[PDB]
Order: sequence, then C-alpha cells, then structure tokens
Amino acid sequence: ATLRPYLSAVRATLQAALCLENFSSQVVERHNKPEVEVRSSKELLLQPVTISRNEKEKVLIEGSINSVRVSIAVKQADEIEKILCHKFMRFMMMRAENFFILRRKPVEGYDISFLITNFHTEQMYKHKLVDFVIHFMEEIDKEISEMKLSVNARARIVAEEFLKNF
Amino acid sequence: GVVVDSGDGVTHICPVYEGFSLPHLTRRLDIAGRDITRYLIKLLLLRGYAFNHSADFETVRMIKEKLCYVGYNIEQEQKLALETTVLVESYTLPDGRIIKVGGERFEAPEALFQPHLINVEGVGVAELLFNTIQAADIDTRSEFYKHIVLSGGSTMYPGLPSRLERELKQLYLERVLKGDVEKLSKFKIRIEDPP
Amino acid sequence: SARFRKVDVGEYDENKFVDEEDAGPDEGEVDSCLRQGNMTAALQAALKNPPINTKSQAVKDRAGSIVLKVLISFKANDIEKAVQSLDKNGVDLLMKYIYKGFESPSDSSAVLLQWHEKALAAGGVGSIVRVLTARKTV
Amino acid sequence: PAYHSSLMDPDTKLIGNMALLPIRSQFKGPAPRETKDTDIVDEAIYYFKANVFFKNYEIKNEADRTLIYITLYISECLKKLQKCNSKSQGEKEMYTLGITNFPIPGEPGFPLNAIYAKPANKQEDEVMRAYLQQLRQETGLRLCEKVFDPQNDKPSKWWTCFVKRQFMNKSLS
Amino acid sequence: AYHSFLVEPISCHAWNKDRTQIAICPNNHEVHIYEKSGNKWVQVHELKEHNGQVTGIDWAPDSNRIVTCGTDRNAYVWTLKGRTWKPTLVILRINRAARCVRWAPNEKKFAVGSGSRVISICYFEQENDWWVCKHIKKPIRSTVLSLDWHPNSVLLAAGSCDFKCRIFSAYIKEVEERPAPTPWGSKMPFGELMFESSSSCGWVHGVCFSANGSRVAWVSHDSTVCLADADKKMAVATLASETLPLLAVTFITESSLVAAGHDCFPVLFTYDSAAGKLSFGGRLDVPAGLDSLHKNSVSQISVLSGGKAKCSQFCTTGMDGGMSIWDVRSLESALKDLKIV
Amino acid sequence: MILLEVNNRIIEETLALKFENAAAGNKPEAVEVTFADFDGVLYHISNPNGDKTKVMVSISLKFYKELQAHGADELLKRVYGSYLVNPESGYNVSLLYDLENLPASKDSIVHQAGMLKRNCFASVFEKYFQFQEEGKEGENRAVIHYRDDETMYVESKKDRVTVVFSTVFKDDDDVVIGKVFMQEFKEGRRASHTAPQVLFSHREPPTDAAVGDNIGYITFVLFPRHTNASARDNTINLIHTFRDYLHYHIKCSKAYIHTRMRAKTSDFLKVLNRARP
Amino acid sequence: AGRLPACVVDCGTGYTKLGYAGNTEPQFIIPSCIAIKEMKGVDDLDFFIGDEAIEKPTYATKWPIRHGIVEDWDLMERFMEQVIFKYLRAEPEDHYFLLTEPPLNTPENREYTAEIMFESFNVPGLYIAVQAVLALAASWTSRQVGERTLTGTVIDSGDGVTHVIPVAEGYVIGSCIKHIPIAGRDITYFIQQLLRDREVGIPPEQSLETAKAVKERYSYVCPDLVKEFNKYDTDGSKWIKQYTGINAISKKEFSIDVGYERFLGPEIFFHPEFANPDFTQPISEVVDEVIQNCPIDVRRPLYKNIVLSGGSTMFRDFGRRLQRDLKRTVDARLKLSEELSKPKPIDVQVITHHMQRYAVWFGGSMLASTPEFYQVCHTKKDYEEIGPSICRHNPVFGV
Ligand SMILES: COc1ccc(N2C(=O)CS[C@H]2c2cccc(Br)c2)c(OC)c1
Repeated sequence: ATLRPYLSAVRATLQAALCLENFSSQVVERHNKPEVEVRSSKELLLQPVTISRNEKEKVLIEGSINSVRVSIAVKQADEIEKILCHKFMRFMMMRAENFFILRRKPVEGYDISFLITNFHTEQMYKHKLVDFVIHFMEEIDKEISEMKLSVNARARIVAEEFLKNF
Repeated sequence: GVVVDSGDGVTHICPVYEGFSLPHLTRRLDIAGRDITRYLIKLLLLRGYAFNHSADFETVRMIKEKLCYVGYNIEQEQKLALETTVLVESYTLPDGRIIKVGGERFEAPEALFQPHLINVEGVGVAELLFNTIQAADIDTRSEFYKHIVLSGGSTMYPGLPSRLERELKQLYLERVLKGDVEKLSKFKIRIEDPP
Repeated sequence: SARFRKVDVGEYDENKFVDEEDAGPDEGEVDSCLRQGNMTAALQAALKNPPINTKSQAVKDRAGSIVLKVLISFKANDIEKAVQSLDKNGVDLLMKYIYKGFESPSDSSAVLLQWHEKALAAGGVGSIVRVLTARKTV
Repeated sequence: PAYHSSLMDPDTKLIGNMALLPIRSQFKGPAPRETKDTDIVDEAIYYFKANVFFKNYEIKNEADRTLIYITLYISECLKKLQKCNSKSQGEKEMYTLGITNFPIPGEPGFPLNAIYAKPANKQEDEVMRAYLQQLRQETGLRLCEKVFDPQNDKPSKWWTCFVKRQFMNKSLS
Repeated sequence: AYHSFLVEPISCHAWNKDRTQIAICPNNHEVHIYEKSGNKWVQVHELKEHNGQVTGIDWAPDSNRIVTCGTDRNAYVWTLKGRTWKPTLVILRINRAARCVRWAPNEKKFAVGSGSRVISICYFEQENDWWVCKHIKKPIRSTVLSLDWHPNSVLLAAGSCDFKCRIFSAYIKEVEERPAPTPWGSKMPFGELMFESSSSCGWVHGVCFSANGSRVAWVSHDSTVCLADADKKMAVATLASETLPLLAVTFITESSLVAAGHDCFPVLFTYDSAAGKLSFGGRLDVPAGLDSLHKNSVSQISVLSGGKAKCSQFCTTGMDGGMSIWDVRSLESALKDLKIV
Repeated sequence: MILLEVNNRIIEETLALKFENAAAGNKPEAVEVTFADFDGVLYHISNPNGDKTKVMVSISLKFYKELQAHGADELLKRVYGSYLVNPESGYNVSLLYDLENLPASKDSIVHQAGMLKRNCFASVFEKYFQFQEEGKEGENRAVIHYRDDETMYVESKKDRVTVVFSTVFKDDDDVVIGKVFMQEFKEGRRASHTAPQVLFSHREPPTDAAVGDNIGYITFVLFPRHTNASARDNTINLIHTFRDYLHYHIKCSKAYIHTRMRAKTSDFLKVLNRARP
Repeated sequence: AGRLPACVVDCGTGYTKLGYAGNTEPQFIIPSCIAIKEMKGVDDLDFFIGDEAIEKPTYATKWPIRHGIVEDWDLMERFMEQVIFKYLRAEPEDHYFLLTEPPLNTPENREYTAEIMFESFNVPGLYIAVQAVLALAASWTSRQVGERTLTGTVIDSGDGVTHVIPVAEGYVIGSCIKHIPIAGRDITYFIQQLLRDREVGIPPEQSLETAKAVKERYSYVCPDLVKEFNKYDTDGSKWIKQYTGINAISKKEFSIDVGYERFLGPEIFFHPEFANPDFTQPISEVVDEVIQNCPIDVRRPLYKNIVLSGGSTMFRDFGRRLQRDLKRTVDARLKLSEELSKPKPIDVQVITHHMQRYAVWFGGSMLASTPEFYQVCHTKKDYEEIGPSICRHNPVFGV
C-alpha cells in the first residue's frame, strides 16, 4: 500500500548521498578513513536525513565526503518477527567481512546498517548499490515471513506427529 | 633537536645541542622492531592464526611492515575495528593461504605508546620524549620541541608523527600547563618526517 | 599516567573548522489561507521566511510544524498543482521541510511520501542533494 | 629402492657400456667363464619379482645395464611362457625366443637408448649381438626350472601374474 | 570517443604540448604515460618514485616537465633526460596529503593545494640549484581541492572543503616582474586575498579561469555552478542544478562552461554577461547499465585544442578508468538546439 | 527423526557386542563405560570385581527417591527379575548379565536393558493409571523433579488422568519459538480428537511451583483409551519423552532457520557481487 | 567437572568417532556421511547418518567432511542433531563439547561451528581441539614415553590422505605440513589390482571388498622385498593364506590364495612409485623433508618423537620400517658432513602405542576429563557477550 512511495523516496536519497571520492585525512599524517565514522572534521560531514514510512519503519542516511552510513529499521508487528529479524540481522553482520558494505554492529536505534565508502563506489556501479539496498529492504521482509511460516508449518506437523501416536 | 631513532634493534631519544650530543640526556626504550613483530604474532593468534615464532617471524615482519600503522586516537581506532570492516585487509601467505588483518594492524605498534601491552616497564617513546626535553635547560627547550627528527626503519608507521604531536600536546596541557587549555594554542611542536 | 590522554587536544587546535553562525513564518496569514480553501497559498505562505539562521531549536521547530501543518492539510489530487507554483528556491526549501516532517512520524508520513514524490519530479535529485549539503537548515 | 647388481669387479670387461659379466653356460658367446656359484643371470632372476615393480632404476655400474637387460628379457619369457603346457615345451619356446634378435642399443625399438651406448662398430655389433643372445638363452632356460610347478603342465601362477607388469615401464617389445 | 585504460579509476591526467602523449595515475602510486600509435594507445613510460597515491599531474608545455603531487606529502618535478624521466624532490613543507597541482602559464612555478589547509607555490633557485616554496595560508580553513592559475601567472583560483572559491596572488618577485593591473584589483602582493565566494554550502570540487582571466567559475557539491565576473564588480551568478554535483569544469569560450561529474556525463552552461545570468545548455553526452559514455563519475576535464577561448576539443576522464575525447563542433551538429556561448 | 527413540543405543550396542563375543566363544574383554542420557541421567557399564565374564549396567537418577516412592523398585524387579541386583555405589539400579549364562533369544534382555531409564519412570504412571481405573480418587499427586529446575506433576481423577510438566527455556528467545509449538498442541484435537487434550500456561503455574520469564506449564490430559492396559505402555513411551521432544524440536527449528539464512545471505552476496564489473 | 561427562566428537574423512569423555574408546564409530531426499513441512529432519545412510533406497548419500572441496554447513549442522539427540542421547544444554578440526582450519569456520553449537544447540561450553595435537597427547599413554610433551611429528594416515605434521609445544607449524597421496584407499586398489592379475573367480562387484578384507586380515609391512618373495616362494605353505567369500549373486562360495599383496600393499607407503605415477617420494623422505623445513633448534625434538596415528599406521611393523628408513637417510646425510670435514648423531624414534587407531579421539577423551579442560574452554556467557570471535583461539593445555 504505502511501500512503493516509501522505497522510491529512499532510492532518491540514496542516489544523492552516494556521490563521493577518495579523501586523505586532514587530521592524521597518511591516514584515510570513513569521515562519517570518525567524524573529526565537521565540514566533511553532510546533514543526516531520515525517510519514514510509518512510525516504526524508517531509513537513516548519513553522508560524508567519502562514505555513507545507512541504517534501516525493519518491520516487526509481533514477538516472533522481532526475534526472527534479530537473529537474521546478526547472522549477516557476523559475516560482514564477505558482505563488505555491511557494518558489524547496527546504529543505536536500528536493526541493520551499511557503510558504503569511496572504495566501494569506485569498484562498483553505484546505481546498483542503490538498487541492492532497496532490494534488501524488500527481500528481508519477504524472508522474515517465509521463516515465520516455516516455523508454524513445522510447529503443527511436529504436534500432530506426536499427538497422533497415542 | 632530538633524533628519535628506532629500528629493528632498539629505540633511542638522543638529544643534540648546537655542537654534538649530550649523553646525559639521551635515553632508551625497550621496544624496537623485533619487539613489535612478535606482539603482532601473539596478536594474530588470538584471532585464529598460529604462526611459529621461530619459523614465521620473517613472514610476519613483512605483514607488519605492509599493514601496520600507528593509531592516532585509539578509542576511535577501536570503534572502526569493532563496529565496521573498513580496516580489514587480506594478505596472502607464502604457501598460498589467504588470511585477514584488522584491529591487529594498529594494535601491534601501539606497544611503543603502552609498553605494558608487551609486559615491559617504561612510559613509552612519547611520554619518554616529553621527559627528555623537560630535563633540559628551559632556554634550550623551544629549539628541541621545534626540532624532533624521526629516523630508523621502525619510525615509518603511517600516523606516527601525528600521534607524538598529540601525545606531547597532551603531556604539556597537563604536566607543564597544569590543565590550562587557554594557552595550549601557544605550544608549537614540529615533528619532521625526513624522507 | 594514562590520564593525560583522557583529554582531546584536538578540540582547541587553532587549525579547526567552525561555521559563521549568528525568523519564522507568520502563523496568521498561514492558517488564514489554509482555512479558506486556498492551500496553494498557504504553502507559499509557510515557505516564506525560513528560520535558516535562528540558533534556536524551539524556533526552527515552530516553522517546521506550520509547514508540516500546511502539507498534511492537502488533498490527494491537490499537492502536485501547488508544487509547480514554486521557483527552484521554493522547491529546494520544501524538500528541506519534507525531510523534517520525516522525523515526526504521525499517523502524515504517507502523505509526505506523496509530497516528496511531487517535489522530486519538480526539484530533481539535486534538491535533495542541497538538503544534505546545507550547513544552515531548519 | 630397486635392487642393484654387485658383480662389478675392479676389472670387468665391457661390451659397449654394458658390463661383460661372467656366466656359467653351455651356449656359445663372448661371455667369460664363471668360477663362483652364482652369476648375473641368477642375481637377475632372484631380484625380478621385486625390481619389476619399480618405475625408476638408477644405473650405478656398467653392471646394472646387464641386470636391466636380463630383467626386461625375463618379462618377455613370462609373456611367452604364460601360454604353454609343459616344462619340456617351454624348454623349447625359450630356445627360439632366445635366438630371435631383439632390438639392441642404437636401434629403433630398443627402449632406453639414452642409457645404452650403441656398438661403436661392426665388431662390437657382432660381439654384443652374441653376448646378448647368450644371455637370452641361459636366462632363457633357467626361467623354466622355476616357472613350472614340479607337477608339469603347470606355469606357476606366481610368475604368470607379473606378465602384465613392465620394469621401468619399458619393454624389449 | 571513449577508451578504457583500466577498470580502476584514473586519478588525474595531464597531456603534453602536442597532445601526442597523456599521463595518468591508475589509482596507483605511479604515473603512466601513453602515446598514440595509429589508433592504438601504447604505454611508453612508467614514472615510479612516489610512495603514495598520486593526486595531481600537470604538464609544462614548452619546458616539457611533469609535476606530480602524492598523498605521501611530496611533489616531484620530472625532467626527460634524453631517453627516460628523472624526478626531483620538491619539499612543500606540509604534514598532510598533497591534493592537486598546476604549473603556472609561464612554467616558472607550480601551485599545490593540500590537506595542511594551505596552498604551496614553488620555484627553482638556480642560485643553490633547487626548488623552494612559500605558502598561501589564510584564510584557508580546510583541505584544498582544486587550483587554476590566471593567464598572468600571478592570480590563482582555489576551491576548498571550507565551501569557498578564492582568488589569490602567487606573486613571486624572485622569478617574474611586477604584475600589471587586473579587473580583480591592482594590489597584488604574495598571498593577497583578491576574491572569495560568499556561500556556506557544498565543497568546491573544481575552479576555472576564463581565457582572458576576468571570469572565474567553480562547481560545488550543492549541485550548483558559479561564475564571478571581474568586469561587473565581481558579481557572482549561480545555477541550481537538478542533478548530481559536478567535480570538474572549464571554459570552452568566454561565455561557455563545460562540466562533468557524478552524473558521469558532460553538460554545457552559458553565461549571458548582459544579465549576469548562467543557464543550462543541455547534456552533451547523448544516446553496466548506463546511457552515458563514461560508466563511473567524471572527475577531470581539460581543453585539448583551441584553448579556453575557442575550444574545439576537450577531454574527460573518470573513476571508470576511461578517457574520452570530445569534439565541440561534432556535438553542435549532433544537437540542433545546442547553442554554444 | 521426528520422535525421540526411547531405547538407549550405548546400552544395547555394548551388551550385544559382549553377548556376541560370548556366544562365539572368545576370551572376554574388559569393559568400562561412562555415558549419559537426557535429564541428568548417568550410566555405568563395568565388570564387577574385575570379573571380565560379568557385565553390569547401572543407572543413576538424582530423583530416584521420588520414583522409588511410587513403585519403581517393585516394577523394576517384575521386569528384570534375576538380572536385577544390589545397586552399584553411585547409582540407584543395576542389572547384571553372566556372560556364561545367557538366555536363548538375547534379543529381549538387550531390548529391555536399553529401556532401563524408561522403566524407572513407567512405575509412577502405571500407578496413577490404576487409581483412575478403579475410581480411587483424591489420592495425592506424584511430584518428580526430573530436572534440577523442572517438575512433572501426575495425579488421577474420576474420568481423566493428568500429567503436568513445568519446563524452562533458557535463552529468552526459545520462549518465543516455544509458544508457537505449544499453540499447535493446544489445537491438536483438530487432527486427532481421540487424543490427549493439551493445555499451556506461560511464566505462571495453573504449592510454590516457580514462576519465571522462562517457565511454562504444559498439561497433558490422558483419557482411559490411553491410560488402560491395552495402551498404557505406548502412552508412557510418548509422555515421558515429551519435554525432551519439545526442546529437541525448538532446536531443530533454529537449525532450519539457519539453513535458510545461509542461502538467503548467499543470494544477497550474489546480487551484491554483481554490481562489480 | 559435573556429574555428567563432556561429549567428544571427532569428525574425520570417512569416520566420525564420538562418545563421552573419560572412556578409553568411542561409544560410536560411524561413516562420516549423511543421506537425504532431494524443503517444506519438516523434510529437513527426514535424514540419516553413518551406517544407516550408506545405501538408503529413496535417499541421496553425501560425504560433507572432505580433504578436497568446500564444506556444507546445512549438512554438518544436521549430522550433529543426530550425533546428539540420537546416538549420544545427550541433553546438549548440559554437556561441554570437544570438537576437532583439521590442520589449517580457518578461523572463520570455528565461528560457524560455534555459531551452531551455541545458538542452535545451546551447549554451555565448547573447545575446538586440533587433531594432530590430541594425537600427540594420545601417545603419552605409550610405554615408550614417560615424559609428556606436545612437540613432535604426527604422521596421520586414515583412509583419505596422509599428513606428516610437525608440532612445537602444542602448536602446529602449519607452514611445514606435507601431504602424501597414499592412504588406505590406495593400498586397497593396489591389492585389488594385484589380485585381478592372479586370482580367478572373484565377483566383479565384491572385487573391492575381497581386497579391503585381505588388506585388513593379512596385510603387513616387511623389512625387505627380495627376501620376502623368497620366503613365500620357498616355504610357500607357511605364508600363502586362504580367503573364501560368498558370491552375492549365485550365493556360491569362492576361494582364492592370498599371496604377495600381504606385504606388497603396505609397501606402497615406502615406494609410492609402485602404484602412483605422479608421486614417488618415500614416506620416510617426506618426513625427513618436513623436519628439515623446520626451525633447526626444534628438529631433534621432532626426530625423537614421531607419533603414529590413524588406522593406516597399524600395519604390523609400520613404525619399525619407517624408523629404520628415516635413520638410514638422516645418518647417511651426517656421514657426508664428515666426508667434507663429524656432527652429533641424530636420535630418530618412531612411537607406536595401543591407542593409534583412534589416537585423536583418545587424547580428546582424556583431556576433556581433566579439570583443566573446564577452564581453557569457552563458555555460554563468554559467547553472549564477546560472541563467536572467542572460539578462534583455543588455549593448548596438558603439558
Ligand atoms: C567439512 O565440514 C566441516 C567443516 C568444519 C568443521 N569444523 C570446524 O570448522 C570447527 S571444528 C569442525 C566441526 C566438527 C563437528 C561439528 C561442527 Br558444527 C564442526 C568440520 O569438522 C572438521 C567439518
């Protein structure tokens, strides 16, 4: 219902925020670092913005001269989704070294966070990375529902297989 | 000025006035090259890689030499290692196996600034320099601080100079300015990195 | 000894950056045109005189809601029309406000996603870029 | 490693590069006369079952060339002897198979040409052609009073099996 | 007309006098020089000496000397000693990364914006036989991205992360004579601040001086293009773009600007001195997954022939490893409505 | 494997290999084996006195007393007769087997030895099943502490017998998944109405049976058709493996979800890696 | 240590040995395979492991533990569900676990293992041991050593492949490991082939089996080949054994004479060229090499403590042969250092002990019995605060 207008608005912003370049450090002799992370040079940091669907769903984009940090707040109506989302997000973060645009830990208040740097936009079509984050916001909700049905689908088969042997 | 020469052998903070050197002021630190290569090894172990101290030393030297650096703000270099993957770099070993390096890139050299990390007693190169210069005629001070030259294979760590300049600017604001912030702006430290 | 490090000497480093810092629409004319079936006017009403410089949050927050109130009080097939009666300066400001309303989700974040959509066709992706670059926003 | 010969004397005549090792036999040939109990042909037959399994054999003496020759030939007899029915019958098969002229060094067909020297002239070519058939004859019969079971008409399947294996993967055929 | 030299970004490029060779930094710690043979490109030189990533290259046409600035805080002057090039270390006295370099029209000196928040100016002193430099520091409060000398080898435009486009004076009396008046002003002592844009938004990615040097334009990260006319009281005209920020710009005539950037394709702007008003002239790259010639962001554009006065051929390079070459005339025939100047 | 086996494989496979060797006539092997079974059970298999021709199989249950007080000892003898002997120092029950005096068809002594653990429980259920089958109501309830922090409450009534576990899901997570499974159980009568009605209760018991964030009260309700002699044995084989069944399946889910998350993340690692040139 | 003992799982190439700690042998020993149907409903559970899975009709037989190609976690995880809830019948939440890992197992794997053990199964403790090391501990039992240590050359040979592995004080000198293309599988094929060229009437299918049976019933390592063939050809009665199987088809009995292969099989370990064109280096050299590409200062402590491990180290006189060979190589070397001058004799000693077939599982059983084990072992809490990362390092302990 309200999903296309939400993602289309986040796609726009992800395009605006993902224009960056290599930037050596002003603060440290021969160091290069995600300015949106360290944050030791305010002029190099863009304004943080937020796109919100409802009161629970929203994305946080924090730009910088050489890196963006996106934090998504996934959907969760009941307690089974809540733990499913949670185990899932942590599953990926644990493998962040292979999912290189993923940030090991979220950002206080968010279920998951990406950290796209210039070295990424340099080695990958940035219009795609913007696709993939929109494709992620779409696929993580579909997967959380499969899992939710998977659990029930078996919770019942497992109860009938026992209750029927009496 | 003061030549902070450190190689694969040992660290030295030897001051020099107009003519030659003033031995009574030159000091030592028990943390050189070999001492940072090992702490790396002992650091790559806690990560999942077991290298033989007497058989992979040479291979870990290069790893250090290639990915090791001095952190500037350790509290910030930690959030980068823990909260993100930006510091992680791959490295192919001689046999072909491909390992990873991260936090242990900056942690291995941090010994120079916290000797205890490798259980050695001292105050660490930086806090050692500051003392070697206050231990000189106040009227020969301005010169030294204005002239600190780094030499030795173990002084080429990316960000080394920027750390000293921060360490010193720290030791000053406290032990020579008693915490008076409104006068640090007057402290001029020039640490040159002569190629 | 590991005490001298508790202090950030970079704070006072004379070679640091700082902006050159230093007043809100008139409710009346806003609510006046609003309550009169003249929304395309109310929008132009609010968008006039943004608190871009008021060092206060309470103030910037005031204009935020006046605009916030003008956008929500719009019909579906009504936004676009009034979006196109605004110069680039207008659009660019609206888009600025639209990302302010995004921080107060209120049963409103679906209507804004409509505004954003319209203002995006008019202002382009550049009007969003200018919202991220502003060093003096609402 | 593979089994080497130990008959190398501080003065053993040489036909080409192959050691002209003494053997006890009644066939005609340049082969000297042995005074000791065993000869290079025995030594070859004793080591066969082992050597045959080796792909690589280091030539250490002019003596190993011969040992290697005899060995390769032995597998040739087991090829033949595999299909016959009596010690009396084989005693004849090992006569022909021994008279036939198998490719010698220098010739196309004789494997290991990179190891064996070709006769340096018509005389050697005749001597070496003799001191070879002589060995194909003695090593020829001696293989019979072994291969065949005391119960004639029985080629001991304990030799029949090595018929499919080639020493150093080479073959005089 | 595109050509890929690699898939990794081209850091910076600098053609020689003839436009017979091109020098590039393949996101590497070195510079690669390509010559053209027929319609095939052929690497002819590898300039290795830097110990950091090269950030800028500039070729001195008549003297045929190359100057390169790294992240290793150094700068080298490359001289062709017959067959190969020997570098010479130039101490810029900085503690951060060199970010861009430009030789002055007179090839007597080169500028070097940097992270130490200071521009450097160097010149050779045949007295002691080595280079030296003086710094233009105030009022520079951040990293210096782009530089562009004025035709008189004295004024210098500078764009920096502190959101400002500035014109300075690099007047070094020890190598050139007193500067003559300029609409920008008559007082031109070393480091003098002649002009400064009045914006607090967007970083200044690129700055360009007009052919007659009385007009300077710059591109900021707020997706705006700007031009200040020295013959109108330095009154600045601004165009609010509707797409992504530009990272490079150059004049192709006295009233025509061409800028490429994050949209990966070059566009055209035309200044109407009458009303002191800039305007969008349209896209010039008109038809992976992109409909643009370049695949990644275009980060440097230079004039290949016809100077900034009447440009006929300009060239662009980007992070996609590709170097394009455009034809101002061809583009005019491909787009009826393309109204240059 | 949906249901958990009741027979304990190490007991059967250890005996079977010793009887086999005894029959074939080989010189007997020394055997010493320690191992366990669900719910804190510990087993031991050894040669008393070092008599390699004698093989003992003793079981240990911290809650034996509670079982003993309900017919355990009695029933255990009826079932193992002369194989039963004085319990080993450390365990409550012991079975002995002379390797020189084995029956004809060993297959049933081996089968029953593996059912050892199950047999000590069979008592308390068989008991209360009888009460119901006689009408002897009001009888107090058995209270077996099968786990340090868990309890089963059996007790009979006129027309129905009730077993009530009070299990504990460690991980705050498991409580969530758990409720899913229990919901299906409380609705099982829609797939098998001639089955034990089931009930559930979160954090609080339906004495002072602990209340906690991670505690739940599953309450089966057996009916004659399950508690009678015709059924009885089967009903006990299920009902006593329940608690372990539930946790077995709550963990098998989590492992399933993992295989999902694996492939889903492998998908994501594909889209991702295709943005590269 | 509580009332219950720790579970000890040693997943190998073809065989997974498991059981509780303290015991001198594994309660179970099964084929490292799992069979499945190739998931909605509960089909994930519909599988089998070990023996119960080698030929399951409507089922697919996998073998996820291979020295060769990528590991399957979906499978590995299941195979553990049964290893736990069916074979050891152990409530996981109540036992510590000691799993093993091959040499060079990457740190990432451990985190995965641990992601499974702690999040799926909830084990309150875990410790990842390294096979080659436990096998070293397992040799302490040997009455050849009354002096412990974790510094030695572990020559492990199972069915898949053989590894000559050096170890300096509990740590595998990874960069010096050498592999050998000779193991059980090869000795079998070879013996198999030697039978085809001689024996008659062996059921083409049961061909492999008769071989595997000959290998395990009559194979051994001899000191010399000419002398062995001699013995056999002379006193033929004394040596030629006899085998008789049952034709799986015509349900008829077939007889054959087991001959040369008895000693010729295990001989491929010392003359690989006998049945492998590519390889040729005698296992004794490989071991010489490995200790030479090792820290000079720790070579002697590697030559005096070569610990056999693995079913294929069993052939009667394997060590006696290995050690004579090694000693001849090493001694001949130092003999020339004199013919170019006289060093100090090198002490080469190969260790054979009663627990070789399952050395690895033995050592892991013994070590998980000590109290010291419960200390150098990562716990539940430690995991729910520092996470997976911890299981990357496992403190060596014992010495
Ligand atoms: C090839 O499939 C495997 C992948 C990984 C491992 N293991 C590890 O990486 C850590 S210890 C071992 C293992 C052993 C048993 C269960 C589990 Br889960 C993991 C494993 O055991 C050697 C097999």
